[PDB]
Amino acid sequence: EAGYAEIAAVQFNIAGDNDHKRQGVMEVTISNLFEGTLPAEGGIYDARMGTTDHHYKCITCSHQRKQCMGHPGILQMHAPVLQPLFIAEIRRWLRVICLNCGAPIVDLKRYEHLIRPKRLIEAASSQTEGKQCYVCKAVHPKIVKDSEDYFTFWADQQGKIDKLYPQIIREIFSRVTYDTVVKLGRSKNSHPEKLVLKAIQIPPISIRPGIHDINNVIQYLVRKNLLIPKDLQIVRGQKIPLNIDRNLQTIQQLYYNFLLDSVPSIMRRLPRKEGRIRKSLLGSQVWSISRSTICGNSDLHLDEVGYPISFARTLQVAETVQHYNINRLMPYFLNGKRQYPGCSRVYKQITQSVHDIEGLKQDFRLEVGDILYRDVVTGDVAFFNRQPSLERSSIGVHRIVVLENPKISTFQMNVSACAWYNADFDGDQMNLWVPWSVMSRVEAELLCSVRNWFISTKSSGPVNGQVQDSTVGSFLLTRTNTPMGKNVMNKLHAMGLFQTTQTDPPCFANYSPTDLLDGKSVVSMLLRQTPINYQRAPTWYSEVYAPYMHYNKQDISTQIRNGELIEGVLDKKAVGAGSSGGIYHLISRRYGPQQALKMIFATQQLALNYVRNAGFTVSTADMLLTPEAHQEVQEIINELLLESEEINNRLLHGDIMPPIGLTTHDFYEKLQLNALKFPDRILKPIMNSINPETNGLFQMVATGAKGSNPNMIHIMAGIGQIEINTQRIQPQFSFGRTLVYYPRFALEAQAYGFICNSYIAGLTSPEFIFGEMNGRFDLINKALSTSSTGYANRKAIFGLQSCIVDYYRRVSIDTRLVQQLYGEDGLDARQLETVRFETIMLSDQELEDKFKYTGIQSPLFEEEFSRLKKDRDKYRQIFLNVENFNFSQLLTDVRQVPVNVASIVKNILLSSTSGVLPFDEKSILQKYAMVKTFCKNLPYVFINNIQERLQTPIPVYLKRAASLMRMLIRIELATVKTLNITCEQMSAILDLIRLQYTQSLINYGEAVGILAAQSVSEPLTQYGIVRPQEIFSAKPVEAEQSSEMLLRLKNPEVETNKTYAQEIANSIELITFERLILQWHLLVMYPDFASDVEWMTDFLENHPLLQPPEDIANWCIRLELNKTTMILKSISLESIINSLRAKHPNTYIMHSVIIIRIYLRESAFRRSTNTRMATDEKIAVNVVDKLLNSTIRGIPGIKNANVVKLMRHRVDAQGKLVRLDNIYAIKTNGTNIFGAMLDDNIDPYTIVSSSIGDTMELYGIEAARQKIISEIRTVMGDKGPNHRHLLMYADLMTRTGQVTSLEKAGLNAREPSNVLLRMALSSPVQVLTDAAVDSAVNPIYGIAAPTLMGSVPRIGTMYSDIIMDEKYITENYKS
Amino acid sequence: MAMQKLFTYIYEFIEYRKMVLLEEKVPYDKFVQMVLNTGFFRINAETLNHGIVSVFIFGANGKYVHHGGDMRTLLTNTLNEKKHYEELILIVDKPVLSKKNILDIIVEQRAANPTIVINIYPYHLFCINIPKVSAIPKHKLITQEEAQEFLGREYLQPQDLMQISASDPPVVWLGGRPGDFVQIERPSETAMHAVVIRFITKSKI
Amino acid sequence: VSTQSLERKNLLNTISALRTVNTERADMMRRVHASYPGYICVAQSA
Amino acid sequence: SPSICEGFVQASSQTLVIIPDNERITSNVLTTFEATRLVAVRAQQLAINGSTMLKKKYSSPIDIAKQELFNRKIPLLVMRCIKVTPEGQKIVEIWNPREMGIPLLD
Amino acid sequence: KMSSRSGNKGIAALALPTSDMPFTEDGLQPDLIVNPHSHPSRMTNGQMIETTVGLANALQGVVTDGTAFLPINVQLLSERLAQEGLRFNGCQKMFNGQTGEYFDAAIFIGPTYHQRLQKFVLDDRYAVASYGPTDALTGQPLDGKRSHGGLRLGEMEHWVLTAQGAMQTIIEKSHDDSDGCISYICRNCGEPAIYNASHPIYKCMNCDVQADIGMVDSRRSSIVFQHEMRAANVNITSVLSPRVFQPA
Amino acid sequence: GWYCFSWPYRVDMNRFFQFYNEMPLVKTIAHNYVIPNGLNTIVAYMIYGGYNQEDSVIVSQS
Ligand SMILES: [Mg+2]
Ligand SMILES: [Zn+2]
Ligand SMILES: [Zn+2]
Repeated sequence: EAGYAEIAAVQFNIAGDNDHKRQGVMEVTISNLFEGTLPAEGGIYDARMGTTDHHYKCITCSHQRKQCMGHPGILQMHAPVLQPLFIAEIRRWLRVICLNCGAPIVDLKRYEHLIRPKRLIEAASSQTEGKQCYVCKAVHPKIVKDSEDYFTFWADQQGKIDKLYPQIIREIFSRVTYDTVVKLGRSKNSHPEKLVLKAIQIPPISIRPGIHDINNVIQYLVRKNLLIPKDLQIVRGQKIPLNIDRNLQTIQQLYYNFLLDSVPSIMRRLPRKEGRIRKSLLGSQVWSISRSTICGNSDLHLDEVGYPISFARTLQVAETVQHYNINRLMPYFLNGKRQYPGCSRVYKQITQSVHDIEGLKQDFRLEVGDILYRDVVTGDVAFFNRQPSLERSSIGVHRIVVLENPKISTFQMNVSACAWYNADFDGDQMNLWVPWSVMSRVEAELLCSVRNWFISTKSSGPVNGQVQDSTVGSFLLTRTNTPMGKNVMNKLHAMGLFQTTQTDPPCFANYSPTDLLDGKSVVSMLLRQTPINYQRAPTWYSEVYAPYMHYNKQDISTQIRNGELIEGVLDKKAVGAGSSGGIYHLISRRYGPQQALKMIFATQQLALNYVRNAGFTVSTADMLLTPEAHQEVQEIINELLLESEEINNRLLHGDIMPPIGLTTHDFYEKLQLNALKFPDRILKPIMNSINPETNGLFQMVATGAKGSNPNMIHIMAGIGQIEINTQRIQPQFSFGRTLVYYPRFALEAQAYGFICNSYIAGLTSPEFIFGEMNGRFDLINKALSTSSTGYANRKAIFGLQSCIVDYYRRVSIDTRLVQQLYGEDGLDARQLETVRFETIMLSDQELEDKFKYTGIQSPLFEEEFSRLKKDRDKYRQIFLNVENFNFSQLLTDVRQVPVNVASIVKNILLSSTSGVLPFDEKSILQKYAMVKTFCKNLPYVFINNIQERLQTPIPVYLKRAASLMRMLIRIELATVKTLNITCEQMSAILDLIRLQYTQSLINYGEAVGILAAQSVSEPLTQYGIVRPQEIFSAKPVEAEQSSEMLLRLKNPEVETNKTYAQEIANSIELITFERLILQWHLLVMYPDFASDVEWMTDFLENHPLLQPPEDIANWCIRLELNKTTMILKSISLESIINSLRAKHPNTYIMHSVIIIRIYLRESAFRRSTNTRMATDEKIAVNVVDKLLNSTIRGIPGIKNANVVKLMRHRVDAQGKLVRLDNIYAIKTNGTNIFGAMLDDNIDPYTIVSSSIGDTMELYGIEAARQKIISEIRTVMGDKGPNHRHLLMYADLMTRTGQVTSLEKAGLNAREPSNVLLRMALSSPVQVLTDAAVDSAVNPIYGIAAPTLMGSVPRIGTMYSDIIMDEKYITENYKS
Repeated sequence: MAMQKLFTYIYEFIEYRKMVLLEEKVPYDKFVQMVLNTGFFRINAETLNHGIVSVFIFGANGKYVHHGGDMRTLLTNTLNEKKHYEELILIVDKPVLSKKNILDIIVEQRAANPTIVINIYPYHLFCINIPKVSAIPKHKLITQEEAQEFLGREYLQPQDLMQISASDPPVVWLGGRPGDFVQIERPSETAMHAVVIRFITKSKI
Repeated sequence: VSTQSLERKNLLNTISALRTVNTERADMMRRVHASYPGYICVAQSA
Repeated sequence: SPSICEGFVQASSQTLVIIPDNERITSNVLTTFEATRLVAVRAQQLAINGSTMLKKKYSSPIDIAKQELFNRKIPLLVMRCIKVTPEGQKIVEIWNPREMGIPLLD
Repeated sequence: KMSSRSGNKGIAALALPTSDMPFTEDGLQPDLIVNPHSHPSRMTNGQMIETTVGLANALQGVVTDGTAFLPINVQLLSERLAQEGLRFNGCQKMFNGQTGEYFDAAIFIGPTYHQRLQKFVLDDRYAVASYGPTDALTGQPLDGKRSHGGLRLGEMEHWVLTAQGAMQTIIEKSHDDSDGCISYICRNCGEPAIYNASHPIYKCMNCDVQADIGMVDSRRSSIVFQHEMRAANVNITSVLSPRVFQPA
Repeated sequence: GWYCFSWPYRVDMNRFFQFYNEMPLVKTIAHNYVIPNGLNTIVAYMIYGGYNQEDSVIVSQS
């Protein structure tokens, strides 16, 4: 009879007496807890307030303990009590109304121009004590809050001190008219009288089971209530006995502590990580789940997990018995709990009960409609989870393989699947649950399968590939020469490589037992299933190793043509994990991620089955240098130490002069750090000692399977200099010693962390200690890895999680646009391919030769080429500008696009039955129109095919979204490139371009704000220092610690001269007045001033124009100017003097001919009327302080300025885009954009600051949006996320017109009405308190609001509503 | 160098806003002498709708800035003349914007004149040709009809859009009033360029 | 008093527990200090 | 003085406005979310009834539902809620999965 | 988990019979097979020197001292192998136990001291079923294996499942498996109502004749949460989604 | 290992006694003062089927 409903909004209010008296189901009268077995009627445990005991039902709803939610009760307090949460509210209501009549004392028509939730506080802010009423002429007394408690107020009538008891407060508030409340900020539901309570609510027993410690505070409160007289009356200023005063303050204290004690409190349950919201509402404890240690199993597919049989008989899968599965479920039912696979329970629907299978009837049958809870079998899907769950590949769905060996207790999975979970097999544990519901089982298989996470959402590239044994084993397999000669195997061993891949075996019928097969021939047999085209150089070929090692020419160029490996080895570059553009990324792009996972497993077995016949090992002799090569390393190290000693001997003679800016200490250490670096020739003795064809340590490093060149050098040759914070070992053992082993001010390089020994030789005690110091730093920073990004992750998610994709591919927060199109292109990050645009860099002549078609003389081929130029120029113009407002972000001709149109064309040129087609103008003319019309209708990919047929107008923002793909199609489908393609083959290409473009669009209802928060918080692990905390907190300019600027020079011709750049770089820097002064004194005068009176003499005769003027009272601020700095930066005395009396016309300087003596005037002191302690001592220092800060030369805020060399592009006179390297500019230390525009030596249109606040203040919100993207991008580093996850932070933080933060302040500004989201973030009690006094309506949207209300977000599978097709069922089904 | 930059870019601002000048342009030294003596420099312009826009450039030390009474006198004597006013731009130094007083006279003169736009801006808004800055995307004002058809196709209310302040430098150079819509064309590193539409809200002051 | 349970996993753990000393600042005091050699094991930590 | 429930007025009932077929703006291709939800709902409802027009016989509700989606026999419609007017309307688009593109659900 | 004295810890992943393990030409076969890829990044060279030294100790019949910071010479320790009849590198011709085929490479095999770390898989292994002990207040399972309760899908796991769009899994785990329940709310006032199908109760304690009860799916810890907010005098009113009707 | 020599006279919680222990073939000075707890396992450093990948080992069931 109760229909299905969903909560649409939640309204918050203040509960009064009537609400408690109408919601309450009973009144607490007695203090008896239990009369007998049952709870006492009328006590705090009464059965009307719900049942927490399993013997008796609830009296109210007649439900058991499980279905009863509890019901509230009423306690009629004998004395009115203040509401503990809104005490402040009470205070700020006692200040704005008259205590005798209720009419307001302040003017109602003064605060009305402000927003409602503020004017009440503003009115309470102004002082009101001493003011008098107008209708009753009663002077409003002072309201003073007590400091001995949290609730009692005192009325102070000019010294008359009275205690405002809550009865008096209710009487005062009862006379406040509703218009006073409405027209001064609050709502009709926030009338102040509701702030004093005579009937409190005893919470339902379901909130306080354990018949807890809250039950004591409720019991104590009821007992001391009974002591108070039933009809106690309180009047203003009336005398009361002190025992009553104790009882009144005792019940109020008990009630205040019942709610807000130490925020056993009702409100203490909410706040922290273990509180109600984060632990119980935002998390969960769940059933039907398992956990175990994970272990490797190379015989499992990448989307399979090995499940122990003991676990398979614990966890179950619910099967509703129907006519189509009665025969399949019977064997499970008959096996029961004794044979595998069996079952555990049956749910009979005709009795509505669950029967265990062993203690089950003998006349039992499986009816249609029963639910059989059977075991977990091979082929069932399962959610696999490794914590911390930091990305959306951290939970993936695997097909279950049941391990029927009873001695195995581990979760087994393939080693190439560990990239999803960032797991290894050193003792990691992972969670696993098997979906038992049908709906949860469908979406596990269709949505959450691990093939969906093969391409990273963070980085758009592949996640999985070969690791460590199939990387070094694929190298050995495809290696051209073995130490035994050619790398071949007979037919039997070629067949044996495939006997494990679980694919269909190839045909070896055209092979005799003695026929030899190359390693590439066997790999080609497997790659023919998914023919791809690949050509890169392998990791094996390194120019580092080339001088000292012979490479086989048919190994150093991997090439694959239609699945045939023509040449080259397969290693980390091609088959590795995370290798963009490798074998499996290309297979995924043509055949799907599931087909790529199947090929990773299949090539893994060829690699592993090769090594089980070739062997692979590492020994101690792989790490050992020849005695001849040991002397070569010692020679190289002595050269390092000899060059280090040469610097020290220059220090002995004082011959080390630092540059302008560095001290002698920091220049000496920079010289030492660089003089103690290992030369690239250190690998000559390493590569002379080893055989690359057999050395297993080298082959793990060289193929990219494991290790690096510094690891090989450290083991074999030497460790070298220890750098900590890119610095040597700093003396921390008592003032000039690094360790107790080295003397104070030791000059040897060993004293500061230079290790001359390799690991294989054995370190000494000082070298071991320095290496221990270096190692401990890395552990500590890795310990900050978890904590620092974890806190920033949660604040990023709560600021971003409400961003969800609309039906327009927009990003909104429930209605409010954050992005007009998701990512500005509307695409999924998992569906992008990096493609080269090959017209960007061409010149006007190259472009005309390559792309202009001269075969047919028609105006259509002039127009076809003109659009190629226009797209070329437009691309140049946009991304040349992007280069201007960035520091070091250069133009590129390679973009990420949904569709690789070049590969689509060539893969159709090869599978064609036609060769070079004959010339045919009609075919060429027909093809051009079909490409032209396809590009014109391309933006309809973003709408649908109905509007494309009708050719309705396209929105401008959808025209712009298809601009890159329109440009790419016109390049790769140009007439000069599709000559051989038939018109029938062109329609096939266009259809496949449009299909792949539709498949790459972002889904409706995708939580893309969570995707951005996950994707950007991951590169912060390898970084959470101050700079991220300044971007995300929207800190102002003055709060910055690393502010910079990049000033271009005034002229493209003058940018070349470095000397000219140095001239300007010195001008702009802040040389203030302090640093010019070496000595200064603030003051028959003082001694040593005979020069000053002599300065008085000669200065006056120089020019009689000016003298000590009529206003000079009593002060002598004499200074002297350092002359070295004046020569250092070419300051002039004329400049200093003219500067001082052009900003401060309160002085006469008497510059003399270096000394300076500033005098002042009496007129400078008397316009301090806003200051009434203005003496002579302070104001003289104050004007010195205002004079010392006077800018002598430069731009304020520019502390330093260096000249840097910039890499920039430019279009030549021939139309070619060249990258100019010989460009100089200025990189200041500190930002002042407006200061740089008031300057003719700096180009004002390309001033780049690293400050978001300075850019916003000067340029606007759209320039601050671009600045946020750039400033996040630098912090991300080199493996930062996709660009659309950065547009998500920037578009959210600037959606309101101002830059808001990802903190609670920003969430309050962006989503003020979402109370439940804001409570979940930081501090529920303060958020809830504000919401109650504001009558806040909270619509349910996003994630956190529905989660706290017990519902599920309308997101993903629940974004669109399903309705039943009546018109199809009435004409196809029967009752 | 604020005044030399102003003397060029205020006229570039007047030209960018499609206004003709109602006076003769004085040499720069005459401009500085009037600002130093009179306390302000007045520039008149005529819009396409035959409205008069007056721009006041104030010195960083004049009596009209430090004392609210003189500013009030100037505002009353300027708003009482026989011209069809449309907007008053008052260009002041940046600290003047943190001084509460002059802002209060601005709010009273807004209240006392509901059909005249009184705006006060800092110096940096007119010391450079703002539309030609590289970092600033291309802003444009769209008509109410185009915005209405866009919102009707999108099923949006004007409050659902992203919003831009009326005192945003490009919106100031456009002449964007609250309630108007500004279409912005911006560079994109994913789609090579994008278009958004923002809703002009009330100014900072 | 700061005490711990004598978790005798092996005799080495027993001997090690009886010689264990217990305590940007949070990262500054977890370092290997130049005064440790000879008194605190440079290698042994968590 | 009163209770909050006094001034509380429940949200007024809405009229379902259905955009005509030629003015629909959303894509004629099921999203992966929508196809997953259709198959899940249909599989559970097959666990309830078992009546289907699929010609081939399967022993699971999930296989039947998947083949019904693929072979365009699934008796469900997709309602895409475009807007809720404050005059009291609910503008939606009705999409027939029998006539739409089905995403790649490997 | 096993470990050598150099800190190279590892989980036992596979156990092979005697006839499946590799064997040298002399019949020597391993107890452990460790991957060579655990060495180069970890740079645990003392484990490889220990195997080289210990390989000649066993044939010589001696136990030698390999204390840190003693003078060592790996070149002379490798020559000690060749004098004892082995190869310089300590590697041997080895056969595949499954097929009987020799590897085309000598394999480095010898005695390395290993330890068992006291992390037993049987102690960490855990699995629950659909039912068990339940917390009195929230109604959720207890905390972990010690209490025979359930395991936790925390806050960050709901972020991942929301990012994936897996909402029917969130119902199954956080509602059908943690603490889901049915809440009843009156349409006309937004307050909780009282509904009982059997023993028919259909009443609202705020309307009592205008009661219009609709059942909303909730979970018990959320209802506890709303009662804890009402107990602190903050009134929570739930506006239900309005009825929708086709025209005419 | 041999976690104590009085284990039969104790009632402990989660304590493991290992039957067989060996002196290392390459011992250090620390074994002059603590009882060794381990075995001199014969270890092969080799790729064998891919089951020892990423910090796993293959053990002899015998
Ligand atoms: Mg691990
Ligand atoms: Zn009940
Ligand atoms: Zn009701």
